[PDB]
Amino acid sequence: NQKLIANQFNSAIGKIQDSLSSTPSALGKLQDVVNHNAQALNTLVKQL
Amino acid sequence: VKNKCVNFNFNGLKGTGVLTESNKKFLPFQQFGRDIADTTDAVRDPQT
Repeated sequence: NQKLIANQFNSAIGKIQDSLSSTPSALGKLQDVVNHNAQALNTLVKQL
Repeated sequence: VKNKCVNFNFNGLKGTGVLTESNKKFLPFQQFGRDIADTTDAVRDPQT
C-alpha cells in the first residue's frame, strides 16, 4: 500500500503547517517560558 | 554636553548618562519622559 501511505503522510505533513499556523495555544508551552521570565524580571525592576 | 557620559541635573531631575538627539515629540506641557520599567529615558532641555 506504499502509494496511499505516502500520500497520507504527505497530506498530514501538509495539515501540520495549518494547525500549528492558526490555533493560539499550539506554541503555548514555549511562550509561557518566555513570558514567565519577563514578568519575573519586571517585578524585580518594579520592586526597586 | 552631548555624546559624552556626564553627571546631569536638569530642572531638578538628576541623572548620569549619555545625551543624544531623539526621534520622539513631547507634548507642550509634558517636560520629562519615561519608559516601561519607569526609567527616565528622555528630557527636554529647559532653556532650548
